[PDB]
Amino acid sequence: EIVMTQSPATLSVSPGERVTLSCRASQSVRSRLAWFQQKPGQAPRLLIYDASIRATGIPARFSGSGSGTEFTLIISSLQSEDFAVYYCQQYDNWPPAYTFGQGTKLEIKRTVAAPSVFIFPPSDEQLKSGTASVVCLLNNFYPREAKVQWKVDNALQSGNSQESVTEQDSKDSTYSLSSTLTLSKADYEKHKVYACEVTHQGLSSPVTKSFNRGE
Amino acid sequence: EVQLVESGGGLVKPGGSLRLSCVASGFSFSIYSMNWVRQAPGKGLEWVSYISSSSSYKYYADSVKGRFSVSRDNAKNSLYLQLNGLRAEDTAVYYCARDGYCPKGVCTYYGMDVWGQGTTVTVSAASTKGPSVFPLAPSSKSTSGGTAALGCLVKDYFPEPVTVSWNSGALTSGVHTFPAVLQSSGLYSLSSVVTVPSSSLGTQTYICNVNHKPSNTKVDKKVEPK
Repeated sequence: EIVMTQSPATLSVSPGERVTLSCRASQSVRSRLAWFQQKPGQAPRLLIYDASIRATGIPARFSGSGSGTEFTLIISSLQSEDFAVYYCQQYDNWPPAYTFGQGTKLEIKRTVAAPSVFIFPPSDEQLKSGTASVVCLLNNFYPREAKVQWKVDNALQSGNSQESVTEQDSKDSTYSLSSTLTLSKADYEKHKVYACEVTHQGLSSPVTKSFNRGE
Repeated sequence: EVQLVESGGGLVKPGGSLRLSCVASGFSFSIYSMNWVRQAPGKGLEWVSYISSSSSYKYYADSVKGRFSVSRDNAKNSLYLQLNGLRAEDTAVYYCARDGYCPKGVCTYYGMDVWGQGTTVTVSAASTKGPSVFPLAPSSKSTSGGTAALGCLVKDYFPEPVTVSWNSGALTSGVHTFPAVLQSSGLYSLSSVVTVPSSSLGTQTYICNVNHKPSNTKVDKKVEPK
């Protein structure tokens, strides 16, 4: 199979600037290269086919170029409705074997905002059920890259947390992030100190929020 | 208008079968090649299947070959995908897409310009289950500046989705409802948080309203300071 590579996978851009998205193929696909735009919860939208031809109804600020293995999508002046994910796709040899790139997401550039960290112990209503969940909230930060480390009695946790991150907020373009440490009831009662440690670009040092089980 | 419309997706037990259908209107369907493209949750697009206009050639991605079967019926303007041996990695939004234009057999590609809205296939051994709603109670561990954070943990429900409001819609400022995560149990779980002024906790009552329309679950959970 032909491997399409879209590097970088994210670009932080502002309205009005010229943005360039890159596409690389593992072998020559000539000009048989298409570009799609996708917004969350919506079907993909054809932007470009045959490497450089604009699809029907596509505004002139989108333009494709390149050949063989190297391809480029240019938005000459970015508009606010252009923030989406962009996929390239080859369709070269006859027995179809169509493949897509993994996507390049355009995100709104803003100033660095440090997260506000909040930790939530399990509720007694949940504790009676036989499962305990600790929630670490990282609120209104930018950029997207943040690390949450869990420590249970000052020992690093592995494989028992799940993370979830909002889209960019429609007002301030920040992100929020939850980390849920999920433990069995017995394991939760066996330890005292529960902590999440947050490292982010807007923090000068790691932020730790902790509690001792049973306040 | 040119139109593609899918349906047929839903909940399937692992190793089960499901048949998706995509009906076309507004164009000459019998002269176009047709594609099936799917998208895993949080992942990128993956091409699955091709069928020529004449039904003469049917081709598949290796991840689905031998398990899936594409077909079409040009009389009813219909495209079909039979999915067998379904696995949890086959859980996706499935789209039908228009392919090459072949008047009189002479094909020209022009791109996948017309797509359907997508039909969702969820492969799980889980059953329909209403959520448990637990409070994320504000405390000194969630009060920092002059701002408290509080929330609701909407845990162990199937299938998607749930809706969460705060104070029956009166509270929208500073509300963040997270995307659902898929737990190892096969059940979904999310959190909804809100930041309020910390000096509001003794006087303002905060209630999260969780609604799960697939089951018959409507919960109002009071979130009180700890």
